[PDB]
Amino acid sequence: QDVVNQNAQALNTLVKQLSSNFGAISSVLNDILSRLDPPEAEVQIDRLIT
Amino acid sequence: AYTNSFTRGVYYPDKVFRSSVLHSTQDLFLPFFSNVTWFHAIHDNPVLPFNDGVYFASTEKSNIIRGWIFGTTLDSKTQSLLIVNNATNVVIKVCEFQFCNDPFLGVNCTFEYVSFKNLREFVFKNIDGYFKIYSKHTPINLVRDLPQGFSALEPLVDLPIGINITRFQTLLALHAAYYVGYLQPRTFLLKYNENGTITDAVDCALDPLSETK
Amino acid sequence: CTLKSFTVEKGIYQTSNFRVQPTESIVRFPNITNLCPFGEVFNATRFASVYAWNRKRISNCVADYSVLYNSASFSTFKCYGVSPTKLNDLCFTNVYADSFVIRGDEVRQIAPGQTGKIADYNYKLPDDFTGCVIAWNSNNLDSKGNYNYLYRKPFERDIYFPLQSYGFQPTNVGYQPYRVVVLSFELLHAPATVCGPKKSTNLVKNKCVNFNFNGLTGTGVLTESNKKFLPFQQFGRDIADTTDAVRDPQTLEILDITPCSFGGVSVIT
Repeated sequence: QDVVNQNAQALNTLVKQLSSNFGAISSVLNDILSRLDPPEAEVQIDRLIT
Repeated sequence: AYTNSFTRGVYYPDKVFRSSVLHSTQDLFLPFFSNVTWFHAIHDNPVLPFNDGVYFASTEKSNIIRGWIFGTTLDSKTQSLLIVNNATNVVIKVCEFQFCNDPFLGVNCTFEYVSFKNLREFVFKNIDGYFKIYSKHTPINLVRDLPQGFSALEPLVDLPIGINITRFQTLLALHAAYYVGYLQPRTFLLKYNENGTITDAVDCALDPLSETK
Repeated sequence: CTLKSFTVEKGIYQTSNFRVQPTESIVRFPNITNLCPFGEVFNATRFASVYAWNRKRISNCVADYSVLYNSASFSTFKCYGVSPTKLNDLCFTNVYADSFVIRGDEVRQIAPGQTGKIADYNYKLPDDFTGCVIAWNSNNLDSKGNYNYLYRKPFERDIYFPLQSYGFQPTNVGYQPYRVVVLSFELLHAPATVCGPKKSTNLVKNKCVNFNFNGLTGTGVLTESNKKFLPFQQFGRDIADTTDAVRDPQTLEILDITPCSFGGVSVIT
């Protein structure tokens, strides 16, 4: 039971990470991709990718 | 006076469904087991504070309570909010009215709006000019106090008024139990059921076992 | 190509990813047709002061950002949070227009995070603000000896005193009157009350498409669902913040969502 729970916990935190800013103006990639011209989307998406 | 808000006043935080999930939040709420100033409206309505969202409440069979004068000074020098329910609808204003000394109804200014057993929980909070009024019209059975049992609260209203509102005053049909809790930034762990209704909420600023929860 | 070889020994070698392409685009919106009163916002006969700037809220209409985008009569057009070209397609929760006249030497103070005698006491700007400000001089509209303009948390109207009037003379350059207008755009996850000139479109189901429900983007198999949305509920979600049903804004109904099948491609040889 502990093995299974550890793996599920790891997966869940990994997927939850997707909703974090890490310093971006958003965590929904398409918004930055649908809000900013490339000269700044470059910076934002770069932060998110890192 | 003072009375013990057993588990009252859990409202649906935002407009997003969920199901079968224990989703924690951090929003304005009424802490568990607090003191709500049970007011004797037998045969009163003094000026009360509107600090950061007044959980109101009442329990009245005939809605003697029909007025809600919110603001900073309530003197027509600043825009003074006003709420009235006249036998069919909800009535909202902003205009500067020079009221009398005692807010009661017998038994520049730019915005207007129109639209015991009766448990009617509330919450009256303000965020970024979006005045809010949640609600629930509910059949219950108690005249003494705010009983046990648990029931959530929907939203009803939002308004972008942006009024500097500091205190307020209920206004009755002066010819009854009605309370005033108060709210502050707690953090709940509210639980959803299969149909999508909040069946059980858990504060954790309260006590250790709640923080372990 | 992926093994960097010419001889592939017997095995099973993952090579790529098969992700079904989306079939088409589907755009739904509330059928509303009001025009936001951008005329008075920009053709006001008398603009407010820097301490008494007006804040009039617009809602429940459509806004053509191109007909204001082409405006060369204005001196500046700088949009911080978003690319102003995409405004015509972006649509969001609310707007807030703030008009007032300033001197030419203050237009730099209006920026997210900037300071100055104007940017701090009488007009603070938000730090996380998303939107932009427009401006233009008014040498032939305000200055005649125009001294009826005074100056003293963001957007607080704090209506020897600091009262002081601006000395405006039509013969001035940096000392000229400058009309300014700023907009605020709060991109909350909420039913949008205003949307740009985007025409609603039909809906198709059981097929990888590109759904856009009021701005909610993503691709999936829009199948009908029996999730009992209580009438105050707009979106759905799941264990880990994944949209899992929506409400068609043009006509109420609750339909599921599932991202259509992908999965790596393995090659046996």
